Amino acid sequence: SYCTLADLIEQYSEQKIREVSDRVNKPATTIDTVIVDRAIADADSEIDLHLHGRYQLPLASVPTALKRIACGLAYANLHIVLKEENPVYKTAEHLRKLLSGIANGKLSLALDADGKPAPVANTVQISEGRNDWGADW
Amino acid sequence: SYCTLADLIEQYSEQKIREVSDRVNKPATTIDTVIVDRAIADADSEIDLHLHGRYQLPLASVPTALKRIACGLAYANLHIVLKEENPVYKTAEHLRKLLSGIANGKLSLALDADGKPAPVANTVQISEGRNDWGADW
Amino acid sequence: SYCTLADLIEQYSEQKIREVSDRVNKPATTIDTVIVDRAIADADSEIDLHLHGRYQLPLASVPTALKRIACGLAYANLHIVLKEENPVYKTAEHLRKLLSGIANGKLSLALDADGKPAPVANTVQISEGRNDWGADW
Amino acid sequence: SYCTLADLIEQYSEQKIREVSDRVNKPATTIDTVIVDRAIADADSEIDLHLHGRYQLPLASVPTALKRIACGLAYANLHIVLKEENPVYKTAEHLRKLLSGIANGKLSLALDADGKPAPVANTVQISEGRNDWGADW
Amino acid sequence: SYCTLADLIEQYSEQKIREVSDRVNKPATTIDTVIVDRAIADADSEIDLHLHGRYQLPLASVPTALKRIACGLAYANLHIVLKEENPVYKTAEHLRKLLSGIANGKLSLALDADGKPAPVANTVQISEGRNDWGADW
Amino acid sequence: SYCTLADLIEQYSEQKIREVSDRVNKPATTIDTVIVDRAIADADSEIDLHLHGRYQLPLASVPTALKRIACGLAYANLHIVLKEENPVYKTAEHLRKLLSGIANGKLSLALDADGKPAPVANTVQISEGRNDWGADW
Amino acid sequence: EVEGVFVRATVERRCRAGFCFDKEGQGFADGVLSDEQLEALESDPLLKVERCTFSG
Repeated sequence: SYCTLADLIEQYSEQKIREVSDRVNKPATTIDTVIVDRAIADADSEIDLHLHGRYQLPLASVPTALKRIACGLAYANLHIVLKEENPVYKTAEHLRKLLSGIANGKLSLALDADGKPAPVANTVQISEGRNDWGADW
Repeated sequence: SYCTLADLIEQYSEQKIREVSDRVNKPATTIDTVIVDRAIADADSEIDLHLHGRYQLPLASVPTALKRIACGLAYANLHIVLKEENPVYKTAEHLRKLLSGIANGKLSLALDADGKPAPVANTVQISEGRNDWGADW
Repeated sequence: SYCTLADLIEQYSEQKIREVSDRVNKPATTIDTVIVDRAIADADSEIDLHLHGRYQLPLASVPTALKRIACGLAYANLHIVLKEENPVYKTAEHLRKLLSGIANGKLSLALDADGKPAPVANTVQISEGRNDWGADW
Repeated sequence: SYCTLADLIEQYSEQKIREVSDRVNKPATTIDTVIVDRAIADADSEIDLHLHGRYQLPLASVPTALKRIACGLAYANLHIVLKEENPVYKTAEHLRKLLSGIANGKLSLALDADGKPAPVANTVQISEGRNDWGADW
Repeated sequence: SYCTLADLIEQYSEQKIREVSDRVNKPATTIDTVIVDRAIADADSEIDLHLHGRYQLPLASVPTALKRIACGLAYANLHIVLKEENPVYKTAEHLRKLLSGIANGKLSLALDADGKPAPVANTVQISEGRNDWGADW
Repeated sequence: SYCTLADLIEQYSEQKIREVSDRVNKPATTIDTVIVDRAIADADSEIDLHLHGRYQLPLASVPTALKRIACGLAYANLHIVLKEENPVYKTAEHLRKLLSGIANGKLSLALDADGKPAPVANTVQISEGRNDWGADW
Repeated sequence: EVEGVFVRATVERRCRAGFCFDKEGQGFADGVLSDEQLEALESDPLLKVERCTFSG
């Protein structure tokens, strides 16, 4: 859960979330929590797809850039039909580009609140090191 | 916090900040501090994403170029819908290009007020150096 | 402070500075010193970003080319909205090209009034030189 | 001072200099000497930027080609707004191309009145030359 | 002085020289000798810029091709405003191409009246030649 | 003098030479010999520029191809203003292409009347040849 | 006291503007300022050099 309904409302205003989330009432009246939850879950799943090879999956903290990316992807997911030239689609593409840059080691995952994220041990591995005759015998 | 509400007002005039920040009153009357704070936080998170590999994260001082970049990104983030040909989008792209140039070691992070920034110790690492028989025995 | 309000007025006439600096009175009446100061500071910050790797930051003197570049960038910064085909934007791009050429060692930073600038000691570094047996023993 | 007000008047006629230099009177009446001086100084600063790596800065004499280049750049600088397709801009670009060709060693700086310019000692440097045993001992 | 006022009149007719040289009388009445002299001097300066690396500067004789090139460049210089598609500009570009070809050693500077020009001693230089033991001892 | 006024009249008819040579009478009445002489001299100078590196300058005979090239260039020179799409300009360009092909050793300079031209001794040079011990001693 | 003076009408390389020409300036063997410029200005003499005690 890198973003919440509060984050979506704050980033896109409550009116737009209501309009793109209420599918049964015309005009919209309330925000459907289930739809928003599914959209946020899908955004988190995509982000994990991008970040699985460099960091641990169950992150204990959410970096701020991760919050922005999740909010953007979740909003893009709340559109049933999304054309290519829709600006929301372009924002989603830019965020996906940021994610790909992070995955390819060109961008670093920033601070969460004060501490660093938790990188995986992929680079750590070395055989073991056999150096007998060099132990001050 | 590389930029503040005062910086945004000074760079873009208080009227524009009021217009792009007040989402509940039409016409706008007051500047929403929470929305501006979130936009500035998102800009800072992106900048940290770009600068994590060359400098320490919790910078004790804010370089002036960093202030300009943060102000531009924060203003670009205050737009719910941002098209490709919007000039604010072009300014954001130019600032992102500046950030990428800094990350790739083509531009240096300037002075904060009088002293240099604090680069990370990434380049410092060397094995240790074994040079016995050369210590004036 | 590579340029001042006097330089901006001289280069772009006082009327244009008044028009692009006074944001609260319509029609403009006075030049806002704070806005001009911030624009000049931003121009100086960008120039330092470009020049940090070849010269000392706190320059004791301002080369004339640096004055022209700072004036152009400061004027470009005084525009809240700047489109791509605006001639001021093109002038800013040309000045940025000059700065990049200086940074990449294709252009030299000229005389300030009569003396040379102060290049950094980046190229000076050599190990030390061990040449015993060659000291006229 | 590679060019003077007399040179600008001779090259572009006094009417055009008056029109592009008098900013306070409409129609123009007199030529503003301060504005012309600043434009000429900026042209000289750019030319020095281009010529610093091959010749001494404080040239004791002004080559004729340098006079033409300075006049063109100074006239181009007297325009507050200069579009891309303006012929004066094209002339400035051609002169800048000439300057770049000079800097890259494809064109030589011509005679001033009768004698050569003063190239810098950049190419002169050699170590010193150790050739004992070859001094007719 | 590779060309004179007589050469310009002969090549472009006296009417055109009068029209492009008289800037104070409308319609033109007389040819301004000072303006023509400055234009010819500028053409000569450009030609010397192109020819300094292969021949001596103060040429004692003027090759005919040099006369044609100087006349063309001088006429092109007498236009205050010269657009890209103006045929005179195209002629100037062709002459500059001829000059560049001469400089790059693809064209030779022709006869002046009966004798060759005076090439510089740039290619002559060789060390000296140490060939003792081969002097018929 | 690779071509004469008779050659120009024969190639382009006397009417066209009169029209492009008489600049003072409207309609034209007579052919100006001085203008034609200057145009022919300029054509010869360009041709010598192209042919100086392969043949002697003061040719004792004029090859026929040289006559055609000189006539074409001289006619092209008699036009004060010559646009790019003018067919005479295209003919001049083709003749210049022929000259360049001759210079680059792709075309040979043909017979003058019955004998060959006089190539320069550029290729002849060899050191001298030291072959003692091979002289039937 | 300063040790270092050149008072034999001797020649030294002093650079005025784009060139270095004969002239006598600092002409001292001790330096506390303008060292980088002094090196170019304090090129050891071309001709006879003799030192004195200015004690300035």
